[PDB]
Amino acid sequence: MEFAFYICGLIAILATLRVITHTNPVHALLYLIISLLAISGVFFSLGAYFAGALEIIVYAGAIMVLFVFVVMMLNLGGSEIEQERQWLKPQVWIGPAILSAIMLVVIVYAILGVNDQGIDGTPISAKAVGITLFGPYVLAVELASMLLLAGLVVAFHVGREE
Amino acid sequence: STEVIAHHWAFAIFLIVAIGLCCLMLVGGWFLGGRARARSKNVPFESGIDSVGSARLRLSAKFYLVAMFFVIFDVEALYLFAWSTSIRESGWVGFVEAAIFIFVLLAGLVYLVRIGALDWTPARSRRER
Amino acid sequence: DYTLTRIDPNGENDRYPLQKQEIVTDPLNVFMGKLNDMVNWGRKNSIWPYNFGLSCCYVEMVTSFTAVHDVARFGAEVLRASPRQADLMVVAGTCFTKMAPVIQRLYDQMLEPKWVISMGACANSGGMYDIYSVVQGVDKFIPVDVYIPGCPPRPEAYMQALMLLQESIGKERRPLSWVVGDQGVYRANMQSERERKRGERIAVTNLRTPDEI
Amino acid sequence: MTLKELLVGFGTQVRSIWMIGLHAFAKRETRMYPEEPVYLPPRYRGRIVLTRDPDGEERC
Amino acid sequence: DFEIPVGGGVSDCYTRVMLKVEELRQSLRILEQCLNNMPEGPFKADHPLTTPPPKERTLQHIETLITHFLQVSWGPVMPANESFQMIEATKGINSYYLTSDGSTMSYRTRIRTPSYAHLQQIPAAIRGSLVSDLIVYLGSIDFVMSDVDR
Amino acid sequence: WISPELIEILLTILKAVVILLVVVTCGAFMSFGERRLLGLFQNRYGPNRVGWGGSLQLVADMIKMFFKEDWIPKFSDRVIFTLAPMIAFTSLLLAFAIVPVSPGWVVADLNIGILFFLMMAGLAVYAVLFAGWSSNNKYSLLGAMRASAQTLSYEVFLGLSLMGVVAQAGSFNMTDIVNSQAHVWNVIPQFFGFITFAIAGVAVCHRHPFDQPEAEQELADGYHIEYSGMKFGLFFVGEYIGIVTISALMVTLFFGGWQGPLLPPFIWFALKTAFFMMMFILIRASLPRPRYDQVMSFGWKICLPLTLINLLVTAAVILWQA
Ligand SMILES: CCCCCCCCCCCCCCCCCC(=O)OC[C@H](COP(=O)(O)OCCN)OC(=O)CCCCCCCCCCCCCCCCC
Ligand SMILES: CCCCCCCCCCC1=C(C)C(=O)C(OC)=C(OC)C1=O
Ligand SMILES: CCCCCCCCCCCCCCCCCCCC
Ligand SMILES: CCCCCCCCCCCCCCCCCCCC
Ligand code: SF4
Repeated sequence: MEFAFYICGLIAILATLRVITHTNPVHALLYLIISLLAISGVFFSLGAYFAGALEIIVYAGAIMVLFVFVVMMLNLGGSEIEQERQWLKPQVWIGPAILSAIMLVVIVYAILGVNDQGIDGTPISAKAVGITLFGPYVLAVELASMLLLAGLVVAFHVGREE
Repeated sequence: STEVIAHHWAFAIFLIVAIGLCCLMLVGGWFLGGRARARSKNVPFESGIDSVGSARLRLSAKFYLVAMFFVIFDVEALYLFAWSTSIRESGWVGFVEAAIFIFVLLAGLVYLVRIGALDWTPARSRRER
Repeated sequence: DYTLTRIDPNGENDRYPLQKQEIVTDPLNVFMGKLNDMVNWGRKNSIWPYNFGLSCCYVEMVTSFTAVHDVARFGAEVLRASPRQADLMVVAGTCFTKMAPVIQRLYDQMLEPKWVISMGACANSGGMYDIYSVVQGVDKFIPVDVYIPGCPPRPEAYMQALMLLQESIGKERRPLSWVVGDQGVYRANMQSERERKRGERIAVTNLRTPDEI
Repeated sequence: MTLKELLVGFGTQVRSIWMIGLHAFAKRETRMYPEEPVYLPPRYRGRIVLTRDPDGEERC
Repeated sequence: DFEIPVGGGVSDCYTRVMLKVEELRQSLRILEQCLNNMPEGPFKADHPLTTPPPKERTLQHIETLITHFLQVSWGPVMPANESFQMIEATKGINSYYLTSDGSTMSYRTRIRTPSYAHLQQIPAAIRGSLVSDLIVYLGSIDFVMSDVDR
Repeated sequence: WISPELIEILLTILKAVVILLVVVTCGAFMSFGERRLLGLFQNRYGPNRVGWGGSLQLVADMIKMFFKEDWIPKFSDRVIFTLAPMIAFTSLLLAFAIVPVSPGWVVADLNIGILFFLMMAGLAVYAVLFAGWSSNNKYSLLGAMRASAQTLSYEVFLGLSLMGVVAQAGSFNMTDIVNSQAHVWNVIPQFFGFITFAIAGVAVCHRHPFDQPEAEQELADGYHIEYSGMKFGLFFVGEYIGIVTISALMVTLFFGGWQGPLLPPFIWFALKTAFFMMMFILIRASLPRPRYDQVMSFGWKICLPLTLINLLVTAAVILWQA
C-alpha cells in the first residue's frame, strides 16, 4: 500500500513539473491527465475510493473541454510552440523559483512540526460520504448547487459570440 | 484475509497481461511486413489532391458553450452519485433535499434551453420550411 | 518463371511507374517456405478493396458488393474509404487525364502490400473513349495485376478477377520482414487464361438461338 | 421536441428493428458464384467467337 | 394512363425522394399497362434509312444486303438539317440537339443534361448549412458525373 | 509454494487470465460474427468460404493485419499516434474487468464498480480525441470534434441512467446489483434507465447510429484514416471489446446477469450477452444515423431530465416501501 501511494505521488510530482514547463499544449494536457490519474491512485491508496473515483470521473470531462478549447485556438503548428518558447527565459523562471522553494520549505517545516499516528488506510465507502453529505451537511449541498448555477450563468453571459 | 490479496493479484495480472498483449501485437504489427516507398506516401489524405494550407489550423467548435455547461452538469451528476448510494439511510428529509437539488437542476436546464443556449445550429440548418 | 520488381521513387527515374522489373527464378527453408505459404494464404483470403470509383464499372463493382452476389463470402467486402487501410485498388472506371494525378496520388497513399485490378475497357486500354481527355489505359503509369474486359464487366466477372488475384497472390514471394531479407517483390509468371481456356473454348459447337429466353 | 413526436419516433425505431429481424428470418437471395453456374440468356453479349457453317468450314 | 406527382412548393431532400418513389410506382403502372397491351407488329420501321435493316432480309435479299453494307460501313446518309429531342430522363430532362451536314457523321452533337444544372445549383442551396446537410443534399439530388461532364 | 492460500491466489489469477483471453477472443470472433450477422440481416451469407462456415476468416484477417505494414506518418505526432490505439484497446477492457460473469468468477470485486466503468468511459474518449488530433489530418480533426460533441451529449446522463439501479441495489458493487434482482429483473422497474443507458452505451463505443467520429458517408472514415496495420486492428478490436463490455454490463445491470431458473448461470449470462451483441448488430443494420447536433439536443433536453425524473421516482418508491 506504501508502494502504490509513493509511486503515484512521484508520478504526480513529475507529471505536474512536466506540465508547468512545457510548450506543447496537447502534451501538457496529456501529462495533466497522467498527474490526475496519479492523484486518484494516491486517493485510492488512502482508502478514499470515492475521491479517486470522482477525480477520474469528473476531471476526464474537465480536461476534455480543455482539449476542445486547445484545438479551438492554440493549435497552429510550430508557431504557437515558438511563441510560447520566447515567453520562457532562464531569468523569467528563475525569478519565482526561489520564492516557490522558500514557500515549500516553510510549509514543510510547518508539516513536520505536527504529531503523527499514521494513516491506517481503512476504506471509506461512498455510502458514508453520501450519508454525511445529505445528513449533517445540507446547506453545503444546496448552496453548492446555487454556486454551480451561478458559474453556469456567468459562463453563458461571457461565452456568447454575439 | 486471503480473498482480498488474491483479488488484488488477479486485478494486477489482468492489467499487466492486457498492457503487455497490446504492446506485443503493436510490436508484431510494426516488425512484420515489408515497407512501401512512394513520392506522396507521407502526405495527409485529402481525397487525392493536395491540401490548402494544413490541418493545424484553429477550428471554431460551436459547442464550446455546451462544453462549459457539461462540466457543471457533470458535477451535479457527481452530487447525485453520492446521494443515490445512500437513499434508504438518508430518509424522507434527504429525499426533500435531493428534490430541491434536482428542481434547481431542471430550473437551470430550462433556463439554458429557453434563452437560446444549447442551440448552436445555423439558421440554414434549422430545418425550417 | 518469376518476375522481380524493386521500386525506388527517389532514384533517377522520371517516368512512372517508378520501379524496375527483371525476369528471375523462384528463390524458394524447411520452415520459411511454410510460413511464406501461410502469410500468402492469409493475404489472399483477406483482401480489402479501396472505396475508389471513377465511372459505371464502379457501379457494377458495388452491385457485386450487395446481397445478390455476396463477394463477402470471399472476405472482400470491407471497403475501406482510406488508402492506408486498403489492400486492393480496383480502378473501376475511365482513367481521365484530369484524374490521373489523383489516381497516382491515391496509389502512392496505399501501403504494402498493394494490388491493382483494372476493371473495364476504359481502365484496360481506354476502351471506346479514344478521345483527347482520356488516358489510354491506367497501366500507362501504374502496374496492374489483373485486367477485366467488359463494359461494364458483370459482377461475377469481378469476382472471377478477384479469384484470379487470389491465385496470383497465393504463389508470389514478398519480404516477410522489412529488417531481414530481400525487399524485392517476386510475382509469378502464370499461364494466361486465354491459352488455359482455349481447349474448352474452341470445342464449343452449338449455342441456344437468340429468339429463345 | 413534442412528446408525441418522441413517442412516434420510438415506435418507428422499434418497427424498423422488428422488420430487419423479420428480414433475418427470411430467405437468402444470393446466387452462389462460382459454385453454381451463372444463368445467362441465349442472346447475352459476352465473349466473341468466329463460327462455322454446317458443312464445317469457317463462315467468315 | 399514369400520374405526375408534384410537391407542395418546397423542394426538400425528403420531398424529392418521395416524389421519386411515386414516380417508381407510376412506372410500375406503365409497365403493367404495357404488359397487358403490347401490339403484334414489326420491331423496325419500313423506311429505307432504318439502320440496320432487318437481318433475315439482309441475309437473303440483295437490296437489303446493299443497304446493310452501306449503312454499317460508311454510315447512313442523313440529309443536312437540325434536329432536337427533349425527353424526361431518370434524373431530369435529357436533350439531344443534332446538326447534320448531309454526311454520314454528326456535324454537331449537343447533349443537355439535368445533373449539370443541379450541380450548378448546389452552392446556392447549401450555403450556410452544415456538411451533413450537404451529404444528404448530394445523396438526394440523383446525379451521376458522366451526366454532368459528358 | 505448497499452501492453500497460494494455490487459491494462483487459481484466481488463472481465472482472471482466462476471462481476459476469452473476452479478447470473443471480440475478434465478434468482428467475424458482425460480418456474418450483417449477412443474415441483409438476406445474404457473409464469409463462409475460409474454412468451414468462414471460421478461418478471422485468422486470415489477423495474419493480413500483422503482415500489413504498420506506419507512423512524418506529419503526425508519433507518441500520441501510437498511444491512442492502446487506450482504445485497453480502456473498455479495464471496464470489463469488473463484470461478474458467474458466482465466484470475477476479476475485481470493487466497491466502486459502475464508478470504475464511468472512469473507463471518460478515459476511452481520449483515445478517439488523441487519434483525431495526432494524425494531423482535416477529416480526423473534424471527427475528433464530432466525438467531443458526442461525449458532451452522452456523458451528462450516462451515470444518471444507472443511478436508479444503484439506488435500488443500495450499493455500487455489481455483486450486490445482481443479487438485488433475485425476485425481478431491473429492466422492469428501471425501464427509462434501461433505454437511457442503452443510448449512452451505444454512444460509448461510437457504434451506429452514433458513429459520428468515423462516419464514412460524412468524413470518409473519419478520425482513423491515417491508421493502418495493427493500429487500425487495435481500434477495431477495442471497439468490439467495448461492445462486449457494454453488453455484459447491461446484462448485469438490467437483466440480472447470471441469474436464471434452470440453465447454469454462465449459460444464461452468455445467452443474454450474445442477445445484446446481436442487438448491437441489429441496431447498426436497422436505423439511420442522426445529425450530431440533433444527438446533442436529444441527449440534453430529453435524456437528462428523463434520468433525473427517473431517479426522483425511484427514490420515492424506495422510501415508500422502506
Ligand atoms: C447493450 C447495449 C445495447 C442495447 C441495444 C438495444 C438498444 C439500443 C438503443 C439505441 C438508441 C439509439 C438512439 C438514437 C437517438 C437519435 C435522436 C435524434 O437525434 O433524433 C433526431 C430526430 C430529428 O431531430 P428533431 O429534434 O426532430 O429536429 C430538430 C431540428 N430543428 O428526432 C427524432 O428522430 C425523434 C425521435 C427520437 C427517438 C430517439 C430514440 C428512441 C429510443 C431508442 C430506440 C429504441 C431502442 C430499443 C428500446 C427497446 C425496444 C424493445
Ligand atoms: C486483428 C483483427 C482484425 C479485425 C478486422 C475486422 C474488420 C471489420 C469487420 C466488421 C465490419 C465493420 C466494422 C464495418 O465497418 C463494415 O463496413 C460497413 C463492414 O461491412 C463491410 C464490416 O463487416
Ligand atoms: C512585464 C512584467 C513582468 C512581471 C514579472 C514579475 C515577476 C516577479 C518575480 C518575483 C521573485 C521574488 C523572489 C524573492 C525576492 C525576495 C523575497 C520577497 C521580497 C522581500
Ligand atoms: C458471448 C458470451 C461472452 C462472454 C464473455 C465473458 C466470458 C468470461 C469467461 C468465463 C469462463 C468461465 C465460465 C464459468 C465457469 C463455471 C461454470 C461452469 C458451468 C457453466
Ligand atoms: S468500360 Fe464501359 S462501363 Fe466501364 S467505365 Fe468505361 S464506359 Fe463505363
